[PDB]
Amino acid sequence: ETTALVCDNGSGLVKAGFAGDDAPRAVFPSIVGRPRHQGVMVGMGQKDSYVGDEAQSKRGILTLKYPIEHGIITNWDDMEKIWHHTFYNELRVAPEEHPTLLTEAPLNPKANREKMTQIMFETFNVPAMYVAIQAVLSLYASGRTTGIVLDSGDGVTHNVPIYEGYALPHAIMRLDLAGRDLTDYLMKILTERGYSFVTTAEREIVRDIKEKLCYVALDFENEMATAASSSSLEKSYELPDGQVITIGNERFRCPETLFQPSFIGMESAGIHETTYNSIMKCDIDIRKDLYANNVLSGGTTMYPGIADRMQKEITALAPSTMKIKIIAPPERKYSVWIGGSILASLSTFQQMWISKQEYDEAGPSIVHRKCF
Amino acid sequence: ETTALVCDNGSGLVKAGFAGDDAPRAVFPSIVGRPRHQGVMVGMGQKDSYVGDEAQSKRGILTLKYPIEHGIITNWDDMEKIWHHTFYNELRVAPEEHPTLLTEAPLNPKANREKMTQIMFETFNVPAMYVAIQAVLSLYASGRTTGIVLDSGDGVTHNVPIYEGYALPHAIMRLDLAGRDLTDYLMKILTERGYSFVTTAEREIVRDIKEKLCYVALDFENEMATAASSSSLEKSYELPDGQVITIGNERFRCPETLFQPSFIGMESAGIHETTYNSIMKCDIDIRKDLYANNVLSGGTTMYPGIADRMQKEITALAPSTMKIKIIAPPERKYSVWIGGSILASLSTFQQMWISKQEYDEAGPSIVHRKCF
Amino acid sequence: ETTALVCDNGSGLVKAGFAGDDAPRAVFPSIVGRPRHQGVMVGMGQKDSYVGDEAQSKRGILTLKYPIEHGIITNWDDMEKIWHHTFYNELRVAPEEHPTLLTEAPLNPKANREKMTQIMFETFNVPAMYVAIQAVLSLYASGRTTGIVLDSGDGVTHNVPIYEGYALPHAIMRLDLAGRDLTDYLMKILTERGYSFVTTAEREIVRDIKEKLCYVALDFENEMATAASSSSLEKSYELPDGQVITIGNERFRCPETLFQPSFIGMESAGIHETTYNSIMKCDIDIRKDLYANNVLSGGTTMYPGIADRMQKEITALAPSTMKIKIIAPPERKYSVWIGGSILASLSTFQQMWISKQEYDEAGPSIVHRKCF
Ligand SMILES: Nc1ncnc2c1ncn2[C@@H]1O[C@H](COP(=O)(O)OP(=O)(O)O)[C@@H](O)[C@H]1O
Ligand SMILES: Nc1ncnc2c1ncn2[C@@H]1O[C@H](COP(=O)(O)OP(=O)(O)O)[C@@H](O)[C@H]1O
Ligand SMILES: Nc1ncnc2c1ncn2[C@@H]1O[C@H](COP(=O)(O)OP(=O)(O)O)[C@@H](O)[C@H]1O
Ligand SMILES: [Mg+2]
Ligand SMILES: [Mg+2]
Ligand SMILES: [Mg+2]
Repeated sequence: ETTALVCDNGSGLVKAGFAGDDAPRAVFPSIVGRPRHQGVMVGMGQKDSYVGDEAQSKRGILTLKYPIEHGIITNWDDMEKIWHHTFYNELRVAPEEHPTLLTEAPLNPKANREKMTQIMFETFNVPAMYVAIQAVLSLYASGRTTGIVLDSGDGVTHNVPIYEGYALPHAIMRLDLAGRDLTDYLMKILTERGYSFVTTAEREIVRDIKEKLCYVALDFENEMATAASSSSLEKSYELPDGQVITIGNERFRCPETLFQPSFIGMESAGIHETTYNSIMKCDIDIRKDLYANNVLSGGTTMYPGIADRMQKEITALAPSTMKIKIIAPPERKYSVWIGGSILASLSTFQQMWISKQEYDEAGPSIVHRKCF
Repeated sequence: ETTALVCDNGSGLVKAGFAGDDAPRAVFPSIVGRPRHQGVMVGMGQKDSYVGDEAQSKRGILTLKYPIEHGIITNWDDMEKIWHHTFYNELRVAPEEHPTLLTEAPLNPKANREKMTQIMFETFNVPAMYVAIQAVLSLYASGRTTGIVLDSGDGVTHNVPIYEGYALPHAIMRLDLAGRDLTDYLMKILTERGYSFVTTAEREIVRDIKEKLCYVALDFENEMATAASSSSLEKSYELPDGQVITIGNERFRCPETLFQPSFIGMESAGIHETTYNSIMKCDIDIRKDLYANNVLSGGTTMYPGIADRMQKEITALAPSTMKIKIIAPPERKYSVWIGGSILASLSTFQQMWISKQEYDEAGPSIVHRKCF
Repeated sequence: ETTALVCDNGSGLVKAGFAGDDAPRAVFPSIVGRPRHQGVMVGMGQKDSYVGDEAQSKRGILTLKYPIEHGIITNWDDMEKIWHHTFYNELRVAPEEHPTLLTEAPLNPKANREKMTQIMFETFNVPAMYVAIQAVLSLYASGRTTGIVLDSGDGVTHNVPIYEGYALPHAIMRLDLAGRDLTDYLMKILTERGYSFVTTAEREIVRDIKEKLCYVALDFENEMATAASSSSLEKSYELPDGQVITIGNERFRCPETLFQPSFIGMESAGIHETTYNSIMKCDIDIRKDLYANNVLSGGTTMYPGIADRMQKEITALAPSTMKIKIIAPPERKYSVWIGGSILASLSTFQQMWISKQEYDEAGPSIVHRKCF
């Protein structure tokens, strides 16, 4: 088919569309909800479960459950239902007349890819498919060849150093600190002021609060000293019922745990330290082009002032002679999808799909020896 | 053809050009590298190998390999690739419409010259060719007729005593100490300060450090005593990644192993003793002109103060009545190519080529009987 | 004193004892852990740090840090604490009334030895001391005089060719691939099955499973083909919490990085190839005894079937006429300590110590001129 489906499936969001476009047409949260109450009324549609915005609208009754956890798929029936919703009820295109493109984080269990390709070749009967790393697709979107990518989505944060068309597999780091931990920490620290949120429906509200009211502080101690005279930092948010919530230092305390994982109990290095270490694991004469090309991807990298603090933190480690620049495109959120769409439409790539006949003979193990 | 090709082919560098000029136009390292990594990106030219500066600029990915070792050519396909790069992509001239001149170190395996002739007559279809010793060409460059030449390049160091128009083949010495062992010894003793270099790419960095930061000391014990108060000898170098490396007595410890091969494990004599022994092997009535005419050639002899120490070392052995003079032209590096260009353009030499029809009947054995 | 301490200090383990014995009485891991948590309870022992087994038993709380990295001591205070624990709280012997013997890998920074002497002479006030290479001590333990020793410990692997009482310093090779890289690679490849270990307390568990469940395969591709029908290779291990972990081809995949360093990205040759190159670096008339005397030392050389593969690989390189034998004593781990104890008790060696009055005049620089 001339147009191929590219369906990026992250840990928190589902973004799908067609190859060759610029922005996806189908974007929605990747949750599945089920009723947990009596259901006295008769004659109303007794749907077993709701997926996507249909569940986000009635979360008040349901019990939302994310099928993807830290990139790992736990419940596969929910994943099949979500894929069905993307293919039929959201994109209105049959899957057996188009090839599909998939994304999956590096350093992941091998059974995940085999089960993904088995599902897509059995329950959907697609003609071809291909799985690609998020970081290489994000680099494809930026129209570059050398540099490192810090992809920070909802479940995993990882780095992939890429030189002029070549990848270094030994320098690929991966830490399991992501947006879900940020939301959990915000929920935990919001009880100091008195506001308590427990259920998944309230977890969605806390995530919404984090999305549009939190910023990264360039300096932490100075900002804390400024917030000590709590006059110019407190904002307000509106609850669905009508109550007003005010927060102070939690605007910058919550996003700082990326740079200081010790706050949430993890013993590890911050994102700046991880990317510096990933730089240092490469050769010596290719470190300059990595320093000069720092690409920010993912949805968690949209906090205001993140780049201005990352530059200072990395400069504090790198030698003074080198110059440091981080790339902050205005379209961080859909960079992986844009790169996948660009790769799918390329005329060179169309000979590296996985045809149905090849899987019929090589079996599900074809992904490991044909995709990476 | 009025203008003949002269492509001097040393063990470390390739310098090619046109007969009749003063300096070669094509000079570049003689290395061939190959990728060793994944190659995940598509659409970028997947070249199998890179030759010359194209590989020197990307050494960070490849694994560089010198095809010529101690003057002995081990891999012939790499040599064919090197010659192809010299002729087509760097000199922009056809090889089948020009005659070529080649150089090789004396006391060499007989297979090398016949293989070179066969390759040049089969894969390139040259009309004529000729092979000559480096030392005699270096003598030609200086415009002299009597004297000895110490050629010290990258793989071999040798001597050729020459009286008026005649050569003494029994007095030709050859020791296998050259620049490569110098870089290896510098790498070995550079670990004392903590800096460790292992791979080939770092070997090039160490070679660059040696080329512009090492000098020959007139006295060794006095210089070591001076460096004991390590204040006035330390310098600094800038690594590609930005780190600063400082070295002390390693500036003069490394170049001395030419005068003292016992440091690097070999139980032989130094270059001064080698040239003195080569002088003494000739007749008695021709020694004075040899003492008065000492010609220094090659790239290894570019260390500052080498002539001042060689003069003292040779004088300490020779009888006090005789006078010692060593010539150190500002253009040691390209003396062999200059002499080759001078000889090629000479009208007398135009009868000592090797015609293609001569090779068609004599076979590859014509070189041994028509070149030396 | 009649009895002298021989306190061997490797990069992963500390083994100390008394001269004249057969096995050391003091063996413990060389780690220093510090608390990282609140410490709400009052009245309990608030020790700043724990050393040795006292920290190995409470790793669940602490953050262990190795003071020695690749033979180089980075943090000197931790080394002082470890030596204090070794002398007082584990051996119960005052250090000022006994002489001590130390070991250190070759081709090491010069500051290391002099700082070690300075520590031992200022902050312990020992009467005399001496440092020695591990390989020569391992040869001493075996009761031989000619042969090469491949010492493979935790941080460094090195070779020392030894003829009849003489050492060839130009043939000493050293690669930085050792057990720590083995553990890191095992951690990296253990995540394919789903199990992920990140913390140092989990690094200890990974080292433990590596120690007693991994073996070296004689043939790699045949073993992979056998493991394809994964029935007869899988084993089971018990993590402390209670779960079960089972692995397949990881039993032999990780050991093999000694022979194929390209798996971990390093551009070097295998240990067999480094040993062969070190053999070929010597003279021609001494290679026979080196071939006929191969001594294995270190703790990394205890993988089952290592000798059966090393002998095959070495025979595949050496000429067929020569016979190859490899010594695999049942006491590889403590061979260095045994050799040190043997040498310390020797009567001839008694005149080669470093007296305190000599250090008071010559200074810390006496080690370089009186030890090697
Ligand atoms: N404007 C924003 N400000 C702060 N955080 C955001 C914003 N938009 C999204 N996020 C965070 O990004 C996460 C979603 O990342 P996502 O784009 O789904 O990555 P992926 O598609 O790779 O899973 C959410 O958990 C949310 O907390
Ligand atoms: N300026 C310099 N100072 C010191 N050594 C040099 C310098 N330039 C070149 N060399 C040494 O000379 C070697 C190259 O010699 P080269 O001119 O290629 O001889 P040939 O052409 O006969 O091979 C290099 O290995 C390098 O170590
Ligand atoms: N039984 C065993 N099997 C496999 N590996 C082992 C075994 N015992 C120890 N090791 C390895 O040896 C290393 C320790 O070496 P060690 O004896 O400390 O050398 P050194 O004392 O010279 O530092 C550890 O990293 C461990 O992985
Ligand atoms: Mg993403
Ligand atoms: Mg030369
Ligand atoms: Mg050891």
